[PDB]
Amino acid sequence: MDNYFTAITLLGLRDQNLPPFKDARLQRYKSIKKMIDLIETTTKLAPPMPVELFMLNPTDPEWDDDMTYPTITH
Amino acid sequence: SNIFLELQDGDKTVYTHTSLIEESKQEQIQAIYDKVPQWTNGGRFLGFWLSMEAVNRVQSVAKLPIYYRAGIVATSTLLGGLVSSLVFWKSGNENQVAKLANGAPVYLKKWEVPELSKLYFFLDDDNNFKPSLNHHAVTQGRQYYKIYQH
Repeated sequence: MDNYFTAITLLGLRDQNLPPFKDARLQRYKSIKKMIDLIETTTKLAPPMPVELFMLNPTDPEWDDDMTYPTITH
Repeated sequence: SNIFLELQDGDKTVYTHTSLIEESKQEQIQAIYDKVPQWTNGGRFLGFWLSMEAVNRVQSVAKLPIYYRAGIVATSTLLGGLVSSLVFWKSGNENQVAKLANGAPVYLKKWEVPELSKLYFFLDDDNNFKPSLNHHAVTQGRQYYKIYQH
């Protein structure tokens, strides 16, 4: 059950209540099936950005020192 | 060979370290600093011998309190070592180390002098894993003062 908040929002559970009978209720679940595939596809079209923006490259030879943490044994 | 040298560059007093000199000349410099105690201790003996011969055989110092006689031998002992150390350097050795340091980089202040054995280095994969001072954390460079000439 991924895209939980998206599915709950598409079903209208943020503003109304589902029909109390299983027939119309279970049809409403299957009705957002197309929209989930659309919203899933939209979120996979993001353009890339430099990875060296908020994260130093961990494979840089500078970090081969393998330095430890100096501590005080209080 | 971990020795800090103080060289006279005209009016400036420059400084360097023996690790910045090739190993062929570090041995000649270390050999000179190894003969200083041989001249210092040897001079202390003469200062102790000649003083003991004077406070005993000369019947003008012998007729004195022992505390005055012992002070002369004590003073002449370390004074004989300080003099022999000066004769050692001033003769040809203080100038020989200056000539042996020819070609070595010097610095205006002693605090700026690096020890080559204490520097950080890495094995450069791009250069057959040779040791390199230009590691991936270096920004500008070393930029010493000048090359010593004597």
